[PDB]
Amino acid sequence: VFAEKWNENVQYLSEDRSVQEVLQKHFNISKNLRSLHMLLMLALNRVTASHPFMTAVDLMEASQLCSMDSKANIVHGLSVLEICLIIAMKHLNDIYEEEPFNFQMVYNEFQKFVQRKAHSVYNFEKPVVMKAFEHLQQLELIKPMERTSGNSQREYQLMKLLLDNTQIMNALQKYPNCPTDVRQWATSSLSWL
Amino acid sequence: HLNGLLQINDKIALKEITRQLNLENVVGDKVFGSFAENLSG
Amino acid sequence: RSRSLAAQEPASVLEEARLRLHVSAVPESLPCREQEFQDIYNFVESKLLDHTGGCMYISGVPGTGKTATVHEVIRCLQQAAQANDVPPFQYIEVNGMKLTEPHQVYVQILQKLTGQKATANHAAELLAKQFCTRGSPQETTVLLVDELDLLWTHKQDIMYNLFDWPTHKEARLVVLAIANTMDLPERIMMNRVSSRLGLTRMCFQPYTYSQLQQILRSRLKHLKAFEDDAIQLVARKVAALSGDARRCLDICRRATEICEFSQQKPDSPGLVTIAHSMEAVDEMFSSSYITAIKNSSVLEQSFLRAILAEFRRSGLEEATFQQIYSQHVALCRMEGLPYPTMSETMAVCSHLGSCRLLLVEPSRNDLLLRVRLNVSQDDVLYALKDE
Amino acid sequence: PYVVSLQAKDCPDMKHFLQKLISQLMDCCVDIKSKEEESVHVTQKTHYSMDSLSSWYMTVTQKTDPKMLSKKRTTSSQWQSPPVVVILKDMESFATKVLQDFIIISSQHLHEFPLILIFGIATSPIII
Amino acid sequence: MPHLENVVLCRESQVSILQSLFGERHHFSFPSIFIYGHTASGKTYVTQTLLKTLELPHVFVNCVECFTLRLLLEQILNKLNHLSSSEDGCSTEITCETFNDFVRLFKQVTTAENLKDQTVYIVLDKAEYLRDMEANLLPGFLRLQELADRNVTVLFLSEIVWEKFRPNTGCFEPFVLYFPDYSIGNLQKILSHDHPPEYSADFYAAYINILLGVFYTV
Repeated sequence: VFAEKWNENVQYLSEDRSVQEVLQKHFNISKNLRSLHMLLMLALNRVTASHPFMTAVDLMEASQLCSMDSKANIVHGLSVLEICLIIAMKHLNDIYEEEPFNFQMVYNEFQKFVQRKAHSVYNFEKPVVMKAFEHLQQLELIKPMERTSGNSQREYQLMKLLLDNTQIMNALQKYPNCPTDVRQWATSSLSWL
Repeated sequence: HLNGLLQINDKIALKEITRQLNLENVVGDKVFGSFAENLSG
Repeated sequence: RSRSLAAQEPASVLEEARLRLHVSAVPESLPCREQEFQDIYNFVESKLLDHTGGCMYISGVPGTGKTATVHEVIRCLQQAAQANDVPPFQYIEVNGMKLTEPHQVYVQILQKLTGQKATANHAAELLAKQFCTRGSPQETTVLLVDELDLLWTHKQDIMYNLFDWPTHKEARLVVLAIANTMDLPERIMMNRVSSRLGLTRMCFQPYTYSQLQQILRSRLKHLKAFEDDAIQLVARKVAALSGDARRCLDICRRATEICEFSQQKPDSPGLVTIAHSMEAVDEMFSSSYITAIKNSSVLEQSFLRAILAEFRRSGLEEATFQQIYSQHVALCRMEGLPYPTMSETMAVCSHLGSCRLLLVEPSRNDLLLRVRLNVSQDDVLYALKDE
Repeated sequence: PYVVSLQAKDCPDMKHFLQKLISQLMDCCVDIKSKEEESVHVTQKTHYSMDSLSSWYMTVTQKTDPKMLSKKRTTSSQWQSPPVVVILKDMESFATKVLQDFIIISSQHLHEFPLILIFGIATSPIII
Repeated sequence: MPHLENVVLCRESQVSILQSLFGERHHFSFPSIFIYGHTASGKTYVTQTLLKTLELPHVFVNCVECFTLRLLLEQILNKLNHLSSSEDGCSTEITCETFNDFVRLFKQVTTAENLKDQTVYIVLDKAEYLRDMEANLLPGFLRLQELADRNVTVLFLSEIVWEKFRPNTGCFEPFVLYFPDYSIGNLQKILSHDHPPEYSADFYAAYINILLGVFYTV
């Protein structure tokens, strides 16, 4: 008796405005049978001791978690130091058309944003800059041209970026707690001192 | 049952081939000699 | 009768043709070569009666009869030795690929003659002092070596010392150096190897058009199952490719298998039709590129289309991965799909990277991926507009 | 009483670096005329990793004293339990990549391997 | 309970995911589960507690302590014979170095009644230094289910993202799980749970809020 309702419930979900959209999305990316294996076992994990039948809800949530932008969600769990760094090299890429640059150039603009601001406690010191940039080394967000010098110190790096000029702008409205004096600096092309 | 993903050279493949037939040895593997007469009316 | 299926006797005609066409079930060798078999016959015969030693180096692609014509040279000399005509000889065989290290050749030689086995040094020293032994008779042995490029070392102490052995007093070694092209002694090998050898290199030319139709006729002397129009058609394509003796009978075996697919009908045809000869060419030389774009999806065909669009206004076949992502959204939005995410960019690349249809370094520089098309840029345009 | 001494001119690599640490723990123990005596040793290989120093520290606290360990590791050698203390007198010239591999192993294995580090900076601890 | 949920109060959507993949002893799973996080400490502390609670056969090895493939495959068997059966195997060592013999000797150990129809977990700590050696040990764990034919689930706790260790000829595509980031509303409660007995609850939590607003930006 339970075997007849199993094959019949799939037919009711095969013709649906939301189920057919998930099938055609994965078929265009990879039509291989292996790409569909993860779309059938993830929905079975949700079915526990309180799911007598199936629906179009347990199959849509299992296809989104395996297709999100894995290169844009890693910036949500950060502070403000490393967030301002990845935007600093983004502004330098617009004026330096494809050419390497070291880290000491980022320090030149660090003391430039401190102006046009009232005297408060937001100002830092100096060793915090190298500590905030080193956190991106273990995350593999920068890549050398071809050689990593062994005798290189905290001035000679000639690193670049491993992102793009598209997902960096769309990851600002979804970031939790965005200051007003920081978001305006990222959208503009640095027109003030 | 062979798999090319495990084997990376050629000297190792001459010894692991006897682990599936087991027609002249035991759990032990015979001399290191590279196979020369692989049995071939 | 020990085995349950001890070779079922072919009661039909198509099942019997495979016995006379098999590369192993050969009654003799490949004919249509009497001007070359007689030349090497008088050469080996003059060495046994003289009790001396010489060298021999032929040439040709691996598929002109170097493994079948050399067997008849031994089968004819063994018959005269039993009738008190030629002195007896010893049968020695050794291949160049059966040994991993190129210095282990001294083990197969000592084991074939006697029974003592040592190594590449313990044995290699006993064979040097045995050939120069004064006061010991030997026999007119034959040395058959194959694939000489694998025995090449840095010191060149494998091919040089091998040719100096039969150039002594009591030395009856007949070296049959088998290789590929003839310019090897003047390319890979240096001066010492080519000097002590000689200019006795008679190459073997591939079979002609009139010779391929005769060898296949000898195998099908009493096999009434193939028309005369299909035999000359199969031997015609192989004769224009390279004249290989192995690329002719393999196509005929495919003709014996495509005809059995139509024998499932109640009717039992006799000779082959004209459709079996046309299908024996496309299936023999199949293409692994025209079927990749036809059986593709939607995102796969759109990703390869933007590659040619960027290699038109630039003139360079090398680009980056950040530039190809910009124009990829333009072709995806026009047809009616949202913008592609960044995480799936390596997913669609791993599919084409697994089959290695796009030469690119592994996941080390995601934004500096070198695009290298495995095929040309004009053949992908004709195979795309067919849909 | 166990003192391990090493510097930068020894072995600046991965395999030979840990090899010198094995001989240091064996020389500082045979200098006490207690139960052990002369025993010629030939290093010819005995594979080792992180359990070679952990198993040796557990066996040395059992055969030396005639059953004197209390409960939950305390009062091993009369007073307190002897820790594994090393000195780094010449570490600024040593390879920085090797100094970041031997510290991340004893972090999670500290409950069964008391390690004590002594730094000897010849300038200022700011460069650390 | 004391160290599975009280450490991070933002795992309510991850407990039902790992427990669903476990099931029973005779239940299987993917041969490789890649889970990358941040700080390389949040996903490690929760692993040592969740596995020590349900009492399941599991080991812990590291790829940074050993730079050769001979020592990596040796430490796995050293921590397996002690729990392979109900009794010890007389403390016997294993002498091997060939990578092809690893799948042969592992089947003989997983033959007893303790590891016959049970799920074996292989946690690879710090899985971001495997690209320094050879490019052949990466797809070995992705296709271990087909070769070994045993209920073995290899876990990964690396800092690098998944789309960085792609081989030249491709490999199996498993499931990429991403733990949620440290929320601002949940980090305040986990830093005040470990209160000393010298104070209380409301009196001690007030000294944490005054330090979170000044240390969140740094």
